[PDB]
Amino acid sequence: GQMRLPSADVYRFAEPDSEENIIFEEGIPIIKAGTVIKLIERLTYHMYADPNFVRTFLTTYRSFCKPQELLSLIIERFEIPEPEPTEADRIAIENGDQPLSAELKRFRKEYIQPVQLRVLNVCRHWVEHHFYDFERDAYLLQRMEEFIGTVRGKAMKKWVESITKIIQRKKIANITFQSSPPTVEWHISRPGHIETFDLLTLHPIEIARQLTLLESDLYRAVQPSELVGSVWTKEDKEINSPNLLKMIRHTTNLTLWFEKCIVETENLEERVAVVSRIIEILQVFQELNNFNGVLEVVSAMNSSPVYRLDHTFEQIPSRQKKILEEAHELSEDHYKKYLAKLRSINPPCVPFFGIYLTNILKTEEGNPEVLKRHGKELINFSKRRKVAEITGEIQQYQNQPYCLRVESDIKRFFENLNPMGNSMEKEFTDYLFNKSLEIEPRNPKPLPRFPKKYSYPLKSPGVRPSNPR
Amino acid sequence: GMTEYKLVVVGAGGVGKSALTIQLIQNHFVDEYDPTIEDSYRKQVVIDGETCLLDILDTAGQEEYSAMRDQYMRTGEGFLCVFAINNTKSFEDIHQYREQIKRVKDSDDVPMVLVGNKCDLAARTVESRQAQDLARSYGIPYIETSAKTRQGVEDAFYTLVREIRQH
Amino acid sequence: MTEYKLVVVGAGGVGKSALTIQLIQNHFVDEYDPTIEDSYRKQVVIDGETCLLDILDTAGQEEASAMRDQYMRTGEGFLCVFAINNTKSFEDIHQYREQIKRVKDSDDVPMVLVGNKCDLAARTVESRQAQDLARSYGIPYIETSAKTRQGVEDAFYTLVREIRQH
Ligand SMILES: Nc1nc2c(ncn2[C@@H]2O[C@H](COP(=O)(O)OP(=O)(O)NP(=O)(O)O)[C@@H](O)[C@H]2O)c(=O)[nH]1
Ligand SMILES: Cc1cc(Cn2c(N3CCNCC3)nc3ccc(Cl)cc32)cc(C)c1F
Ligand SMILES: [Mg+2]
Ligand code: NA
Repeated sequence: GQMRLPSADVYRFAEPDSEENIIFEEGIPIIKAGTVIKLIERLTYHMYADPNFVRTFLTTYRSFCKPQELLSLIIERFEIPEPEPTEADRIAIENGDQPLSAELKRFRKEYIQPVQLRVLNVCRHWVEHHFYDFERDAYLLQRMEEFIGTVRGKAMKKWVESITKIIQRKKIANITFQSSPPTVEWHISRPGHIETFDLLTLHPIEIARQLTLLESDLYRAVQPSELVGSVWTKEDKEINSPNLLKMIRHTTNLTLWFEKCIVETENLEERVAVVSRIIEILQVFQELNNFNGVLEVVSAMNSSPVYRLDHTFEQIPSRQKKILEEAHELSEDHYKKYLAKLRSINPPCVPFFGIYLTNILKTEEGNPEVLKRHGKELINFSKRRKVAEITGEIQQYQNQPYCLRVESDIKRFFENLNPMGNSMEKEFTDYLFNKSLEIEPRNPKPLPRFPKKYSYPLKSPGVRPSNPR
Repeated sequence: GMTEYKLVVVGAGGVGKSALTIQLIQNHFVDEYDPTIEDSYRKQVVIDGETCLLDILDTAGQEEYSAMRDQYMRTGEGFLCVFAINNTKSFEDIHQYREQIKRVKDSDDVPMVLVGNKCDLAARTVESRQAQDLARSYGIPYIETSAKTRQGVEDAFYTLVREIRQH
Repeated sequence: MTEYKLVVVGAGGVGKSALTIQLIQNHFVDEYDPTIEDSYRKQVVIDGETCLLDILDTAGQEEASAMRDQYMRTGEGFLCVFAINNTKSFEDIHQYREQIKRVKDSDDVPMVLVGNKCDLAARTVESRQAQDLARSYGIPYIETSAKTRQGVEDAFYTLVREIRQH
C-alpha cells in the first residue's frame, strides 16, 4: 500500500489533493492552478523530480508569494515528522528485542529523504540562478544561511556543506572552443588609428563581427528578473531592467547611425556606396545569425528618411536589393519567417528581443492571476508556466558564445556611438527627415547635385574573409 | 474573397494599451490568452453586414525600440492611437504619433481613431471633453474603452474599419 | 525540431556536470558541487537536422541512489559516465546499465559509454577494458575531457544519433 502520511494538522503538506486546492491540466502531471501550499508540495514532491517546474516556479513566484514567505514555507516543508513505532515494533520492544521499524525506514527512504533533498535542490537553484532575491534583501540571505547551516544528519550532509560554500561564493562574485577565431580584418583604417574609424573605413566584415560580439554580450546579460512582471514597461524600468534597456538603446542607436550615415551623404554616388556597404554588413549579420543586427539594418532601410530615397534605390545592385528583401521578409506576417529561421539555425545567434517582450507582456496582461473554484482562489500557475516558457527560450540562446576575437578599439568605437548627440529624439528624427528632403526633394522639385565628402576610395573590399598563413 | 484590413495599434507603453486587442481577439467570454499561437491577432468579423478579416499589429512592450516605429507603422492601413485616461503624458504623446503616421504613410489623411483607455481605477486625469476636442481638431473619431469590461472595444475597431471603408 | 531527452548518469565526481556545462556553455567547471538534479536545453544542428536537446544531469552521490527510477522513466537515451582514473566508477557502470534496463523494461535502450577525464595522464581504467564492456552492451565507447572539450560533442551527439535510429 501507499505510505501513510503525517496528520495534516501537524504537517500542512499532507492534505489530500482536491479541486479546492489543485487543478491539473488534461508522464508527470502538469499543474493548471493550486494553492501556494500545493504548489510547494509538488515543487518538492516525493515521487518524482521536476526540474522544469523548479525553474518555472523560481522564475515567476514573486507574483504570488513574497521571497520571505517562500523561505518560511520551504523550511516548513523540510521539517517532516517521523511516524511512531507500529504494533509489531511495540511488541518487539516489549520483549527486549530490536524493532524492525520497517514502516519508519520506508518512510525515511521514500518520503523524508526525497522531499528534503528536493527542498535543498530548490534552495540550490534559488541561490545559483535567482540570487537577486538575496542581493536585494540581506535578511533573507541571513535566514537562508542559517537554515542551510543548521541542517543536521548525514543523509543531507554533502549537499548542505556544498550549498553553504556556493552561497559564500555567490556573495563575493572562461571559454574554450572547437577552433581558433578567424583573423581580424582591416580595410582603410589601420590598427590603432581610431580617429579614422567610420562606416566606410572599417572593414565591413569586421564591423559586423564586432557589432555581433557587442550585441551578443548585451543579449546574454539580460536576466529574467528584468522581464517577469512586465517591469521594463513600468515607472521603475530603469531600476529593474537596466541590461534590457541598454540592449535596446544600443539597437536604436545603431539604426539611427545607419540612417544618419545615409542621409548626411549628400552626393548621390557616395550615398549609394554607403547604402551598399550597409547591405554588405547585413549580409554578414545573416551569416553570423545576428538577427538583432539584421533587423537594425532593416529598420533603418524602412525608416521614413531612407525609404523614400528612390534615386539611391535605383542604383543599388539587383543582388543587394534581393538580400535586403529577403531580410525584410523575415519580419512579415508577424515575424513568421524569422521565427522559423531562429528555430532552424545552429547557434550561436543573437535573437531579436522585441518579440519576447511583446509575448511576455501579453501573456501577463491577458491571463488572470487567480482562478476561482469552489469558493477558493487558486494561483493560476498555467499563466506563470507560459511566461517561463518564454524566459527559458531566451536563456537557451544565451548559452552559446561566438568564436570571434574582440578588437578593443573597434568595440569602443561602437560602444561610444552617439548619432543623436545632445539632441532630443524628435529634434533629431526631424533633422534626418529634412536631410532626406534636401538630398532628394519631393517631385516635381528638381534633383540637385552635391559635392563629394569622402577623400578615400569608396570601393568595398567585399564580405568574403581572407586568410593569410 | 473577403477583405483583410491591416490595423496597427500605437501609443505609450506601461499603461494597459495591450488590453484593447487582447479583449477584442479573446475568447470574449473566457479571460485567457496565448499570444504566441499563430493568429492570436487575426479575427473574422461582420461590420455593417460585410464580413472581413482584421489583422491587428500590437507591438506593446517594444516601445523602447523607437527606431522601429516607422517599420511597424508602414504595414498599416488604419491606426488606433491609444492613450490612458489616467496618464496625461500618454495623451500629450498622441500628437507626435499622429505626425509620425502621416509621415510614414506620406498622407495627410490616414484612417485613424483616437482611443482613450481606462486601464485601472486610478483617478482619471484626461477628461472626455479634452479628448473629444483633440479628436475633432484632427477630424477623427474618439472612442473610450475599458481595459477590464470590454466596453468600447468593438466600437474602437469597427469605427476604424468604417474610416478605412469611407476613406 | 525534434526534441531528444538525454540523461547523464554515473558515479559521484566523474564529471557529469562538467561534461554537460562544457557542452552547454563552453566553460569548464573546476568546483565539485554535487548535483541533486539539473536540466539544460540546447538547440543544435546534428547531421543537418535541427533539434532540441533536453539534458538531465543527475546525482551520482550514493545518498540519492533511491531516487533514480523517476528520471530513468523519462529519458530517451543515457550517457553512462565513468572517470578513467577511478576504477570504482567503472565498476559502478553496470549497476546503472541494469537499472535503466529494468525501469524501461527494455534490452535496447540508447546508450553511450563515456570515459571522462582523459586529459589526466594517471589512467587506471584501460581503454580496452571499457571497449570490451561497451561491445557487450552493443554501444559505442567515447573518451572525453570536460576540461579540454576532447570528445564532448562526439559523446552527446552520438547518443542523439542512437535515439534517432532507435
Ligand atoms: N581534469 C578533469 N577534471 C574533471 C573533468 N570533469 C570533471 N572534472 C572535475 O571533477 C570534479 C567533479 O566534477 P563534477 O562535474 O561535479 O562531477 P559529477 O559527476 O557531476 N558529480 P555529482 O554526481 O556529485 O553531481 C570537479 O572538480 C571537476 O572540475 C575532466 O574531464 N578532467
Ligand atoms: C535598397 C533600398 C531600399 C529602400 C526602401 N525600400 C523599398 N523601396 C520603396 C520605395 N521605392 C524604392 C524601393 N522597398 C523596400 C523593401 C524592404 C526594405 Cl527593408 C526597404 C525597402 C531605400 C533605399 C535607399 C534603398 F537603397
Ligand atoms: Mg554533478
Ligand atoms: Na496623469
